[PDB]
Amino acid sequence: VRHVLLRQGVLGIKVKIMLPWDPSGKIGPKKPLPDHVSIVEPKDEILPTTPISEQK
Amino acid sequence: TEQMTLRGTLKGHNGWVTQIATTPQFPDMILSASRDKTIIMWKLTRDETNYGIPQRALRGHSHFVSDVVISSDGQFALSGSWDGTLRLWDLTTGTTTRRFVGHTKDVLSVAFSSDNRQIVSGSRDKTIKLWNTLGVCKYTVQDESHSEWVSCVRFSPNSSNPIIVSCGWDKLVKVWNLANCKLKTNHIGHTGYLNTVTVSPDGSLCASGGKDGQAMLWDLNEGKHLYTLDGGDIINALCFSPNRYWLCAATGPSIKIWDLEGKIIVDELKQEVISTSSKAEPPQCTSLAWSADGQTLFAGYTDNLVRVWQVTI
Repeated sequence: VRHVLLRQGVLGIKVKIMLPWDPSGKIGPKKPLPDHVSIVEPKDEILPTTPISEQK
Repeated sequence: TEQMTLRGTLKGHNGWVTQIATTPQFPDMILSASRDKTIIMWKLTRDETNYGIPQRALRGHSHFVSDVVISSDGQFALSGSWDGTLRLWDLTTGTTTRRFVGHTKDVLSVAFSSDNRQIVSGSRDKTIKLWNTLGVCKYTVQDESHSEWVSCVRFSPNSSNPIIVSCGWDKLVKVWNLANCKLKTNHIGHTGYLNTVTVSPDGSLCASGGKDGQAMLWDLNEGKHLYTLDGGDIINALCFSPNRYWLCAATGPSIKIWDLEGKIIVDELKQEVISTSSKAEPPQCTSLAWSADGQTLFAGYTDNLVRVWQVTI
């Protein structure tokens, strides 16, 4: 909030800004999402399995 | 002919039976674990009005007790629990000797060696680890380990050599030899995650099962895939017989007792058939263990009961 003068009265300035970091770092604001708290979802899914014995 | 009669049923739990084991030193004891966060030591009367009474109840856990195993003397007892710790009991009044500190997640499987000097653990850490009886870490396995949760580990009876089984949810069975702590082999097989594995009393076999519910047979020392059998929907626990070459497979509505020579199903154990609907009309059977007599076997269910059976000729 900052007041600024002119020759006729005062004018009010206000600025509101939203911080974007969610992946990582600084870390400054925390990693979860704010308003709708999202489910961070990785993916892997493969199989090629068949029976065999492999000696080590 | 060798067939099965329904012996009786025990009562004394508020949580699902997770495991049961029995020492051959005292077959007149029997030990149990459950998700009421206590392991119950029983007093077996052979009267058919009941079939046993709880003698004492060992207490002190903040989450489920997954697996339990007896000592070779029957004077100690050990537990693995989903609070990330283990306890070493003195099965005469209570009074834990030692609690084993160090895991970041659940301890699912646990087993107690023949010489009573080596104790292992399977964890959702994705680490097999070895434990001195003093309660400190002889070794930790973090290289060539499972890439998913460790389902069950076993100590193998052998001529003298050190071999231990390991199986995880990465659909593989790893066999480990101590004093190099290397992969003896990798066995590939089973679609879907592995629940259980168990070793023959002679020790040259590994009967494995899982989500697949198929019973594949492996050779410990030959390293060969013998064969596969259709064991039903899912098999959660397995246990060989001590006095036969049978194999007893725990499926949901029934227990399937299999003769191995030749390969055939002997009978299917059915419990009470009480009218209920529709998703699991009877409770699933989840654990099972033979008595050392080999006449009687026991079962763990999710209705908080242990059903008994007996072989009749």
